[PDB]
Amino acid sequence: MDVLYSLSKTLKDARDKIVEGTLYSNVSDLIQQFNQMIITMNGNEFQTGGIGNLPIRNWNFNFGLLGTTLLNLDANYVETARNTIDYFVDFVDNVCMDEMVRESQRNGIAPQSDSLRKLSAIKFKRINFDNSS
Amino acid sequence: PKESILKKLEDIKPEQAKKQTKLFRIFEPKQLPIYRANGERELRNRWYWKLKRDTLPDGDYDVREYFLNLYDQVLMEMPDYLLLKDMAVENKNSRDAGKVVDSETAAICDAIFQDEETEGAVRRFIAEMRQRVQADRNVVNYPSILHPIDHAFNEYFLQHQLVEPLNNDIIFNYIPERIRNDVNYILNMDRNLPSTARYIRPNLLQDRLNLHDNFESLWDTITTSNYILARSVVPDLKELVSTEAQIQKMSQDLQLEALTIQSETQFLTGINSQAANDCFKTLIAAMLSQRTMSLDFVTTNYMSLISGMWLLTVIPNDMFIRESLVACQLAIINTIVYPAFGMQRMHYRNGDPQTPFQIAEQQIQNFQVANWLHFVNYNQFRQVVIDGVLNQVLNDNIRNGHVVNQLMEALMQLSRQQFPTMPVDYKRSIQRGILLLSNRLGQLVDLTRLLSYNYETLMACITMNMQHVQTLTTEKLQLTSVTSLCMLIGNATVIPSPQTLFHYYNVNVNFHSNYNERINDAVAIITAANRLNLYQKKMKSIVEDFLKRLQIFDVARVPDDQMYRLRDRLRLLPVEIRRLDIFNLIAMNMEQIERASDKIAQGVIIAYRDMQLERDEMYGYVNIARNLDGFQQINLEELMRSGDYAQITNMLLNNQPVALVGALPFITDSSVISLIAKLDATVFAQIVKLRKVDTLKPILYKINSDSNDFYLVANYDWIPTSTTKVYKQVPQQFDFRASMHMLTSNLTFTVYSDLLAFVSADTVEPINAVAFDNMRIMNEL
Amino acid sequence: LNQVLNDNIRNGHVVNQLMEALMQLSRQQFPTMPVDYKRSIQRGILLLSNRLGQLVDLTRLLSYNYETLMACITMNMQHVQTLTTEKLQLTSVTSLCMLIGNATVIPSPQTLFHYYNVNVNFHSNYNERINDAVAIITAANRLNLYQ
Amino acid sequence: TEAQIQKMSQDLQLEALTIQSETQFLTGINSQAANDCFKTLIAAMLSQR
Repeated sequence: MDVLYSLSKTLKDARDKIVEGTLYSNVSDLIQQFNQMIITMNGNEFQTGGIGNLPIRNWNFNFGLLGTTLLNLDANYVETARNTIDYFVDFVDNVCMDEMVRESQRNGIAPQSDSLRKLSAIKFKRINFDNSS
Repeated sequence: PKESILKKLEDIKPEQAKKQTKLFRIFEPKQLPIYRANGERELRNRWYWKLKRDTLPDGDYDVREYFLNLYDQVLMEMPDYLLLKDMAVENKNSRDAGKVVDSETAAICDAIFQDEETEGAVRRFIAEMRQRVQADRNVVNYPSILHPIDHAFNEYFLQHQLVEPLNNDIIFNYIPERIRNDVNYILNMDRNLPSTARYIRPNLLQDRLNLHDNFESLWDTITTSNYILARSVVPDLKELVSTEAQIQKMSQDLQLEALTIQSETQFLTGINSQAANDCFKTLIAAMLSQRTMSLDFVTTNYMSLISGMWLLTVIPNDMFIRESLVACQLAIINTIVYPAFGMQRMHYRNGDPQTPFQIAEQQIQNFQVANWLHFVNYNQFRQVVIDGVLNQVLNDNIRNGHVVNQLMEALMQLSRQQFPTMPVDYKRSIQRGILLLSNRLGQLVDLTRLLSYNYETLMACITMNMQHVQTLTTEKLQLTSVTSLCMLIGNATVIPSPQTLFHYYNVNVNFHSNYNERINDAVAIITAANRLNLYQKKMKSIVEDFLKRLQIFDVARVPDDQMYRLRDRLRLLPVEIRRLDIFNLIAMNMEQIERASDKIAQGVIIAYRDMQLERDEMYGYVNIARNLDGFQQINLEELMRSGDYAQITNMLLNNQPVALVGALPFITDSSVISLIAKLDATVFAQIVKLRKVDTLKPILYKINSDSNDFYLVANYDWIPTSTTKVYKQVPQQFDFRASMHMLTSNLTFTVYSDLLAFVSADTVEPINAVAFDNMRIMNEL
Repeated sequence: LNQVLNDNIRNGHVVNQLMEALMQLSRQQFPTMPVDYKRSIQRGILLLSNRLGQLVDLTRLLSYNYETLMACITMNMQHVQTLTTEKLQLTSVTSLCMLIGNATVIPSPQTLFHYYNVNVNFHSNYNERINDAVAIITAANRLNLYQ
Repeated sequence: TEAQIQKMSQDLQLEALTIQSETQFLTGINSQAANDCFKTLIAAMLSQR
């Protein structure tokens, strides 16, 4: 749950902060967290949906890291960032729709979907970011 | 002695494939005189299983140390392959004149035949001992006479064999992929290798020890040897422009006034033809061995600073120690870049977490100069895994050569500047060097492409992890040599010849397979010494020998703590399945090899009641006990260790039934009167008087008809009776038809080391030598 | 009376924390130290922090020798700050750190008895002399001898 | 002692730094430094010196 908020906070900030022409020092601490996120999420596969008419989608993460060598972010960096962000946003959208749809009488505060039970490991704990909402 | 460091690594001489020529038997059949139910002689002799030789000592610690010696003897007699047809000899007497597997098996067959009482049922079975040859399946079988422990060793040595079949596709796949799909190299063959052709593939498992973690002094020696090796493989620069004809053009570009003491004479210092291919070799070889460099410059030579700008263009900043790097960046910044915009001298504090490039990236208003400064700031390798090994691959824009076009577009902005606080002679002094570099735009783009292509092609033959840690001693790089590499490169492409590519790959695979097989040896010996309770063995000798046999390390200069720390992180590793199966055989049959000899007895039972001597066939009458059941055991070895002798004193002063358990000698008493005279309890008073049980030497009786004065047994109806009973096990009979087995192998094959001796190699002419982007390296006119 | 260590020094387990605190100082970047002196002081800490077991065992041995020789003490072990001090060189401590092996030295029982012999002899001497002194003083004062 | 002095002199380098070269390495004495330190420590602890 903490890492799901962290994924969404980094994707929100990386849609906000990583824009065309912005200075690198404005985004120098966000690109390191987004690269830590890519490094953590590679090699892992997920499966979302499977209840009602929510379709089963399989998620595979094989992405390269973002560059840390620009002074002002040009449009190449923005386009490859928008690709990686759109894939992760679709992933977290389907994980959130897989988690809001499930429930349990026994212990409801625990994650119920398979994807969020897989994200609740300490392998994914280095995704974690600020919890400000 | 940088030429004897090279000799230690060019002469690794890979693991010689050991063919078996014997069988590794531990036991042997020996015939003993046998006795009747009453001690009289049965008329025959009977063959038994005995040890071939014993060096089983008395202390149980020495016994388990002897089986560790036996384990190392097995490891030194493990066949890498075998051919059973090369050790098989004929038995003299079969029907079809067959072949048994051994000269010793033939000796047993010729001793059981032509012996008077073998019995017919056996002599017919020797005549049926014949090999069986399937030539279609390439499978032969030879008759063998082996003990079940010995047959466990031999069946293991047959079945788990190292050879793997070979063809031309495997020598295609033995060459690494980055040369195999390279356009520049053409590889053909001359020999179709047959269907029966084998090889033993090397052990290319990566660093299980992680010497780069904490062994800084050992991994310094490793990166030194990899550096001296890779330096000898980087090719010589061919067809540089003439030195005395480049110094003339260099001295025409800047106008040398003969009377003015000026800073442009010192631009022309040390530009040689041998410093150029000194610099080329060390820039590639320090980046192949992942070995940190250290800059040497004078700060008045400004062409050194401009060639340092190009040096920090191409090569990442993490290849240098921070002192020489940050001092060079300081001199570059203070000299050329900050007087351009009229800024402060920048008092830069030693110990700033940010390098002078990393604050010139934020103090400077220009885009172009600062854009190139930010390329240099966070220039680093990508940590890549291709073909199982780590690589540390450069940036793409470095290996395009495009980043020189990024630098020069940032360099012709420092010529547009006016230098508002500095005199005009200083302005000429900077932009003469700027002109002096920017005359060679395409030449440096092509030099960067050549450096990166040779870097790729030569790290395409590295089989170890290129772990990027800052090394210890951090050898020298001069910027005068970088300057004489910036100038004097010219036209001719040089790429490494595939003979030297194959040689570099061969010596990498030789040292790596050496290193892994040594790890397997030492982890097996340390695990075998830990799993057999060797509490007095100091394991500095194992790790010391482990660094002896690695032919690089100065082992007399590695003291205790590093040897013992290698012991600490070496026994965390699992043993190779071969030596683990060997130790499993040793550990399950060691307890039977120990109990199957004379000059050892595994305990003494002193009861003070009258226990009758037991009959068996090969002694007549013994005080052999066969279990320690019903008696209070006392471990002899622990006793020897702690040195108490107060429990056994209080059990030998008064007469309590007691059981001294431990390996011991014995004497063989044979006479009957010396059993009628109670010599049993005599040999245990010396434990009470002198406090040692290393003297302890019990007695085993053989009351037989071969003894003197046996008639007391025969005439008086006397089942003989002794006070004590030593603890031995009875030898096993040599069942001939159950000890014979059939050993299974291939008939013929051949073993080929040096797989790369069959590949004939060629390269494309270096005018048309092509890079990764399907464009030529060095496409200059 | 006896001055004893705690059991963390006594079995040498405390060095497993000093080396944990030392290789914390080795992965520690210093904010404004020059990098050559910083790398030198981090590797100088790593000279110590790689002798984990070699110094756990050394402070087991030192404490065991202190144990076996504290048993033969027969006077009090009073801790009072003395006037003159026995000067210790820390160079000798660096020598003891970086040069110890794994060979156990314990006092042999003849030099373990001889220490007890000379302690009991000095204590016997001390008490018998004090008895003689209070005898002569009390006798000289009860016999009215004031010169 | 010689392998120990060379290891301590190559791990911590002093020809690159500048305070001095040698006086840092009066350490590696076999018996007049380590053994006498062992004696000094245990004798002071036993005598409460």
